[PDB]
Amino acid sequence: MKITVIGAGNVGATTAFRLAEKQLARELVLLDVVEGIPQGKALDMYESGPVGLFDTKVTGSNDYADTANSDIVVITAGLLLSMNAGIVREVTGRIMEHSKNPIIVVVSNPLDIMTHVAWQKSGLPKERVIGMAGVLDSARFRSFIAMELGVSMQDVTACVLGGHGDAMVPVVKYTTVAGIPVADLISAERIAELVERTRTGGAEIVNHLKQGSAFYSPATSVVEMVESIVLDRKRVLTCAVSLDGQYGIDGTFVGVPVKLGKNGVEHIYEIKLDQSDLDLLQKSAKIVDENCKML
Amino acid sequence: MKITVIGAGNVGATTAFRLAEKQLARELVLLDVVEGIPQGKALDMYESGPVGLFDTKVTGSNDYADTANSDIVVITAGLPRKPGMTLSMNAGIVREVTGRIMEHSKNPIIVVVSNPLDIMTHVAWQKSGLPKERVIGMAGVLDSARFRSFIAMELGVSMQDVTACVLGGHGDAMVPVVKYTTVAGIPVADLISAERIAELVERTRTGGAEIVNHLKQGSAFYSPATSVVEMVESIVLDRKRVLTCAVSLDGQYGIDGTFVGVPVKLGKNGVEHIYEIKLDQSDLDLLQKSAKIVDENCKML
Amino acid sequence: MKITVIGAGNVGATTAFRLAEKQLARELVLLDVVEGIPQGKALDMYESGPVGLFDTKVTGSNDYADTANSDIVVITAGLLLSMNAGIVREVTGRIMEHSKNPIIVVVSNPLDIMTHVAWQKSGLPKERVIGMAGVLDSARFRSFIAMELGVSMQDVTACVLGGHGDAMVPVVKYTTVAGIPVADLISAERIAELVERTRTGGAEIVNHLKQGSAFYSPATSVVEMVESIVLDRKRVLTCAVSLDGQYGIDGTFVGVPVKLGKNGVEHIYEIKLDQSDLDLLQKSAKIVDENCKML
Amino acid sequence: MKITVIGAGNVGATTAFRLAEKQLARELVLLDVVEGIPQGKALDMYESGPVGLFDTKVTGSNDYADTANSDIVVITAGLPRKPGMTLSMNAGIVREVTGRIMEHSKNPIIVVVSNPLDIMTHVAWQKSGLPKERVIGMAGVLDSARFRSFIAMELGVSMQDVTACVLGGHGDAMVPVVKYTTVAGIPVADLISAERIAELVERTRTGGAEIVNHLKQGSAFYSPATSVVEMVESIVLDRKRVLTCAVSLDGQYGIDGTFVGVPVKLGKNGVEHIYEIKLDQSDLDLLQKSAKIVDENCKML
Ligand SMILES: NC(=O)c1ccc[n+]([C@@H]2O[C@H](COP(=O)([O-])OP(=O)(O)OC[C@H]3O[C@@H](n4cnc5c(N)ncnc54)[C@H](O)[C@@H]3O)[C@@H](O)[C@H]2O)c1
Ligand SMILES: NC(=O)c1ccc[n+]([C@@H]2O[C@H](COP(=O)([O-])OP(=O)(O)OC[C@H]3O[C@@H](n4cnc5c(N)ncnc54)[C@H](O)[C@@H]3O)[C@@H](O)[C@H]2O)c1
Ligand SMILES: NC(=O)c1ccc[n+]([C@@H]2O[C@H](COP(=O)([O-])OP(=O)(O)OC[C@H]3O[C@@H](n4cnc5c(N)ncnc54)[C@H](O)[C@@H]3O)[C@@H](O)[C@H]2O)c1
Ligand SMILES: NC(=O)c1ccc[n+]([C@@H]2O[C@H](COP(=O)([O-])OP(=O)(O)OC[C@H]3O[C@@H](n4cnc5c(N)ncnc54)[C@H](O)[C@@H]3O)[C@@H](O)[C@H]2O)c1
Repeated sequence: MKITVIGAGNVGATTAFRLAEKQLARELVLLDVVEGIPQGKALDMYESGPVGLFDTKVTGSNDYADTANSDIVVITAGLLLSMNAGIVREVTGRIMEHSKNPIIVVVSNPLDIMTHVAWQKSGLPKERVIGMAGVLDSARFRSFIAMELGVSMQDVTACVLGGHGDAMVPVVKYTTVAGIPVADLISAERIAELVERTRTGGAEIVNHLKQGSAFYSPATSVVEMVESIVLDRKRVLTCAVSLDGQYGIDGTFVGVPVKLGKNGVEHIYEIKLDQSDLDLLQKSAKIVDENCKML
Repeated sequence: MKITVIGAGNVGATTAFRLAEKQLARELVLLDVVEGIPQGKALDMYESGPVGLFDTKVTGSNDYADTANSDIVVITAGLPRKPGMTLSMNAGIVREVTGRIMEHSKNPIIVVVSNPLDIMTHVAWQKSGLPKERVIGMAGVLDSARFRSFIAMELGVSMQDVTACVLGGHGDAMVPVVKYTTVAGIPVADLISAERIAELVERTRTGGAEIVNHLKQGSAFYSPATSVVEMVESIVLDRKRVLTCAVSLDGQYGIDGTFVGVPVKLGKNGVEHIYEIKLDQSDLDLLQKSAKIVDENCKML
Repeated sequence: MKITVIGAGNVGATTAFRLAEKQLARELVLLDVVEGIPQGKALDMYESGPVGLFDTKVTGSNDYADTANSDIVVITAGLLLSMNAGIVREVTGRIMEHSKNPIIVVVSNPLDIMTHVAWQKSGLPKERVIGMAGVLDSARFRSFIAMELGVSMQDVTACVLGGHGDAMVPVVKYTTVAGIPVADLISAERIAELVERTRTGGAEIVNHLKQGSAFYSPATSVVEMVESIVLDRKRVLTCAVSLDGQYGIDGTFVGVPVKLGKNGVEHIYEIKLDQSDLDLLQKSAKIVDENCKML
Repeated sequence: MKITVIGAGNVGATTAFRLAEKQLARELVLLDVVEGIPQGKALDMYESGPVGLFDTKVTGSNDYADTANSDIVVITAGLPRKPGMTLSMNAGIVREVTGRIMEHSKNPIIVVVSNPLDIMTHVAWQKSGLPKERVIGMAGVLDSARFRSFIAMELGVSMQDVTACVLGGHGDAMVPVVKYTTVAGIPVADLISAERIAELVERTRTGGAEIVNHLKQGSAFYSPATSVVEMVESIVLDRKRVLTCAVSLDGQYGIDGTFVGVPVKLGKNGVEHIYEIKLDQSDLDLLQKSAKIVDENCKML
């Protein structure tokens, strides 16, 4: 098992470190454009092995040749829509030169589009390319409900399809505390607020740090997904994937419940959404598929 | 944090070992009536510390003075069962044990595991003289675990993403709420036929017996030990987790005094909140019938 | 990764469970001769998955056909020397019918001989077959030193070659607390005692339980070894392996420091022992190689 | 168990996150001088709890009253360094911080991380007014970690099996004892040429600078955070671990009063024992020279 995390900033570095200590890979390559930074961070991570008790071979590089034969590739490269799309497209192209069949997990925003960009570029089947967002939105939502109710975050479940912001589709219907519907524990008034805080959760962090975005939750989320693939856990998580009919959408990437296994997306769940939500999901997908045209 | 586990059998020991490795306690005492067994299992466990990387001081004893001033006590003392069985004996055991520990620990949190659970928990609570918040029994978590593992098998999904609501107690007293059973929030009724769900609900119902018939000379202990610890960890780490445990109600679900398996918030103060969820008439009905049967025996004792 | 643990008694069951929760395998097969027991224990373990958060597919069986294509096989079968040798030889033969190239880790006593029996039977190269004992003896010794000094067991190191009992070769020279020689922390008087307690450590447990042997420490030890192989950790642990010259011994299995990787024994370390110890190791190996003749 | 971490930077935050996930504390406070950063990093961390499965209450603050009654305090406040550097400033920072926390916590265990370590630890201890057992600094563990990772690379063995003894402090004050450096007990001198060992001893010596030159805008934090936590975990779980930490000697190694990096037994009472190992004249010599230099500055302050 050889994993490559493109991008050595907070997100990709926090991600690689977690992936290193969890030992989900024998070889882990942290690659970035800036000289030095990737090499120093990967070394700092490696020298952590004797105390954290992991033996993952973590190396930082600038040469894609060091990412040859990677099984999984995490793309966190980013710095507009036309710019990043180019960054993502180029990166995908460079890795596809040294790896003929990996699973690509995208973490760049706009997620859905960036994921599409990468996919259509790699030439890999829609099963081998996915994006991360739902796990993260779900996580923020779950933590808000926890703070509200004074319960453990492990017992809170939150079904969140779609993308970030106005494109987010939180299914309050499939959201619970130990199976007990949130609707029976929290007023709709407050639930509406917690749903709002979730839509603008990334920004809430940014408004705090001023510089850059959030990276702990985002990194932890990406790993949960990678872990499922590596350990063939068959976990069901809301990821961005290319639909092929479900939800009355075809071709365009959307955030829907999926089963992640050694072969990536092993199943797309078409849950029962009510018109409202099902509409927002289709509009949002139209807007997205729109942009994927210019590109 | 000192944790005492009465009973060095399959459940008690497996539980103790798990507690040791997880390092939830600084001092872990494994006491039993039969001499030798707790000491040997305790040593075998401790000698595991260098490879499992934990330093919990696990001590096996036959003397209750060693349990003095405990924060949490796990009671697993009692005879299991053979293929063909289904309280007179354990009632006395559990009571003797409880009164025995209370001499050395005046304010612990007791977690009862001994069967018949609901009733054995009442016996301990009754004998301890501790407020009902400090005494609870383990059952729901295990029942839920089995239901989840089955659904996972059926759908081929991770057991982590399956949620199962199960209240009441074991056997016909088991009230599994398919309504609050899901796969990543998605209702199981939307993924598995009702006909097949009832069977899985059946397997769950007779889950313990399925293990007993296989083992033939005893019952299950791995899942039971894992479940007990999930509960203790919540208390130790004050995680405020919501788990189905056997506790003494005070009106919720239309039941008073008797111990029932309901969703509760578990913290360092024990039962910090009892959740009275929404159940249809048929479920409240069973839950209350069961509750009366249990309430029957308890008084008969 | 598919692992099979032969023997469903305390040792093999405690082992399989630990292997299940650590997720070192996708498929884990617990096989035994007695009907029912393996099926019940493996099920009890599996139903533990939702609370212990692992998804290892653990199944109990009586049909070796269910152990087909196993990568690693842990043999804990046992119930005299001629008896067990037959048990081990038969088991090895049955698995070799459904798996052409696994790594075999033996846990039956007498270890060295039982390991040889299995090896010469499987027909596999000496790299694919090893036995467990040193890790366990080291572990008991390490814990005694810890109890004596009032320090953590993680920081105690103990080099132990040879086998159990009189065949045990504890190198007090290579035994330390954070690198600090035990000889500088504990009197030779007491060290002699702690070394004695180690030689008879298995029996100390048995004298307590009356029925059967110890199984927690023995199981934890076996896993450490298996973990190293599965995760290609390249750990250095004293295991029983077929030497090929080192220590002035050839062919006969001995407990020596080795590097365990995805290919099993990747290196045998010939440390510098003083005559005394080096002698006890050769005598012990002669006695062993003696018995491996009758068989 | 309440743990305060002063400094929400790369080391402070990475450390806090690790502490949160490991659940070693119920309440974890991340305080900094710059407003916003600790709050944001704290939230980002907490929002990680549902996927990382931990419930530690991580709160980011700018107010010291939030650190009140802390059991353990980790000081990482201070300016790092850029390629080309090697105390005047941090001395004031560390002292201000220490006197600030002591107003709200009257008996914590302070773990200093701010450079120059040996000296910054003296500054805190001096200002806290706490017995020398309650104040220690982190350095040895990190130095040892780097040496181990190098040997592992060189021999192709697990880093878990490599043991490295390193005393003193960073730089020329670093006293790595090749004599007590091994691979599964086997002396490294028996596995690696002396010539190559000295180089690895060199890399270790300038390890931090190697990271600094790569990063260019800051220093290392992953290994440093991992090392600090290894120490805190020992205290929290009273594991009595033996780690090389910077502490105030009282004669051992022929050094009095000054802080030196020596092997110590770490428990809930802090430094529970200082180990005076056997060193040859040359090593005792450096250790003492370094110690005097450090003892020099401290008084100059
Ligand atoms: N999926 C989500 O919901 C989510 C959450 C958080 C952040 N993000 C996004 O993830 C990205 C990384 O966030 P961060 O906080 O780690 O940022 P960052 O700026 O610290 O790190 C990104 C790193 O990528 C490098 N980079 C840029 N272009 C590159 C290229 N072509 N090849 C290789 N490296 C390149 C930069 O130089 C930089 O060091 C951002 O685009 C951000 O918007 C997404
Ligand atoms: N709540 C559940 O879901 C659940 C699951 C499994 C087992 N159980 C119950 O837990 C109990 C233990 O199961 P087990 O498999 O560990 O059994 P076991 O027979 O292996 O062990 C029970 C131990 O209790 C000891 N014991 C008996 N009387 C005692 C007394 N007065 N004081 C101290 N120790 C005493 C025995 O000597 C024995 O070692 C049984 O009552 C069983 O039915 C409940
Ligand atoms: N390596 C060590 O240092 C070490 C430590 C402890 C125990 N051991 C040895 O390990 C073995 C297991 O110990 P245990 O405590 O688990 O014992 P146990 O008797 O509880 O379990 C062994 C199981 O193997 C089964 N068995 C016997 N022959 C078999 C065959 N041909 N095929 C399949 N299953 C068979 C039995 O029926 C039994 O259920 C013993 O031989 C013991 O002496 C070695
Ligand atoms: N002991 C070791 O082995 C070791 C390893 C790495 C770093 N360090 C040292 O640790 C310190 C922090 O390193 P870093 O990488 O986290 O740096 P950093 O610059 O990322 O973070 C330091 C944080 O301290 C805060 N700060 C400054 N003055 C403060 C005051 N008076 N009160 C409260 N907060 C204040 C800053 O605002 C900043 O967020 C440095 O002094 C560095 O040299 C020691």
